[PDB]
This record gives sequence, C-alpha cells and structure tokens, in this order.
Amino acid sequence: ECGWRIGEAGTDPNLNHQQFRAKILSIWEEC
Amino acid sequence: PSDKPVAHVVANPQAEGQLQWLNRRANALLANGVELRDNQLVVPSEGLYLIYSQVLFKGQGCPSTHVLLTHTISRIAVSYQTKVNLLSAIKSPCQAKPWYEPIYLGGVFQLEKGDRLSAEINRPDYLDFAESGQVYFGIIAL
Repeated sequence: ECGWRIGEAGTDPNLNHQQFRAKILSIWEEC
Repeated sequence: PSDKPVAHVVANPQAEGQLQWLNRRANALLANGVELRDNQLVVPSEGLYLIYSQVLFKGQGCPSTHVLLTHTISRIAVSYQTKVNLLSAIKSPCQAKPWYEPIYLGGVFQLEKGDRLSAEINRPDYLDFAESGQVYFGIIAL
C-alpha cells in the first residue's frame, strides 16, 4: 500500500530531511 | 532542495479522544521553517505543496449502526478564519470480529505563507496506536 510506504519512509533513520523529501515524492509519483 | 520546507509528524498515543500530533522534536520532523502550532502545520512560504496524512481505525466488533469513519485535511487562510476542505475520505468498518480501517489522504495544492493545515477525523474513539509511525501528517514543498 502507498499509505504504508509513506509511513516507512517517515520512520527511516537513514533519510535526512533532503533525502526523505525525495523519497516521498518518488512514492507519490507512482502512487 | 536542502532549503525546501518539509514536515512529518506522528500521532500522540497518550491523548484521549483526540488526533493530536506529537510536537516533541525527538519524533517530529519540522525542517526549513514549517512548524507545528495549535495542532496545525504552518506553511512558511508560498508554493506548491504535497500534503498527506494517514489514520488507522480499529474496533472489536460492529455496533448496530454503520459507524462511518471520516478523515479530512483542511486549510485555514493566513489572514482569515475560513477553513476549507482540501481532502476527505469516508469508510464503513461494518456492513464480534475485530476490524481495521486505514484511511490515507494525499494531493498537491497551492498554499500561501502562513496558511494553516489540519488533519482531522470524526471518531478518535476508534483510533489505534499499535502501528506507531503509520498515523502521520506531513507536507512537502515541491
């Protein structure tokens, strides 16, 4: 699910505020 | 990209009868200006924003009435008190067995500096906090 992918990215410690932003926009694009 | 507003907050399991977003810096992302005030994300600069939120409802059974669950994201203009629904979603957990109704919301909108964003529900008495991290609310400046 796309909701749970957003959540996992939000709790990913290896994502700084830059990388986390890119991760989400990537999920949202295909979601 | 390192200066673009980004925020990601999770719910507070210690709150009763509320969907309250944790403002503790130890578990709240508020970077590049965006801030959490009055349980609302505050837009620091004008532009396009992807706004999203997810809530998780759980129950132990099905009461007589079809308990309708709602989840909404609204905006409150910076210089006014008019709240406008931007996103919304309804579910019907029931049509003895536990149930689980996730409701996620998302979309890009043009926001103005100072605009206030709120993710709300109607029945906090069915909120769940066992999936800590999957009840969230965030914005991302495009």
